[PDB]
Amino acid sequence: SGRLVLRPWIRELILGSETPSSPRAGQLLEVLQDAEAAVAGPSHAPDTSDVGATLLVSDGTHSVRCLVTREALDTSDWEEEFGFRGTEGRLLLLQDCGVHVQVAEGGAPAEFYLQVDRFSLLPTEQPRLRVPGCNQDLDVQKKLYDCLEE
Repeated sequence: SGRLVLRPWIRELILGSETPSSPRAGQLLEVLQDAEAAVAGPSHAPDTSDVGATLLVSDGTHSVRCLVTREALDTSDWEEEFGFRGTEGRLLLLQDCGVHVQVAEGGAPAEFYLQVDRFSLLPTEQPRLRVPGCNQDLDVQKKLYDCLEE
């Protein structure tokens, strides 16, 4: 019956000259930092509900680190348990995001990353394919260094 494919978008978005207008579908490769739900009231248990989620997201061609803002998380309505672990391989729609620059810090070189302010989780689950990071791309690398020089 054929298959419905998603267009790669990461490399083109970064190299493009404008902030994203339309939503972008991607696969969740890995949870680098999961999030905890905000629990009301004082408790000796640690509260980390002011930190977002950090995800590694693939578009079939490249991966990118995504910071899922606390704003995106708290407004969202969750079917299963709050947070992302257990959803590796699922399709993920980034409805509101932006390309940001992270300067070198704590041993890690500068890179482009995404900040996600609104997302939805699609039901589609799929095999996870090893894929180069978008920052390993020569054109991206060149633009990173242009960006840093400002």
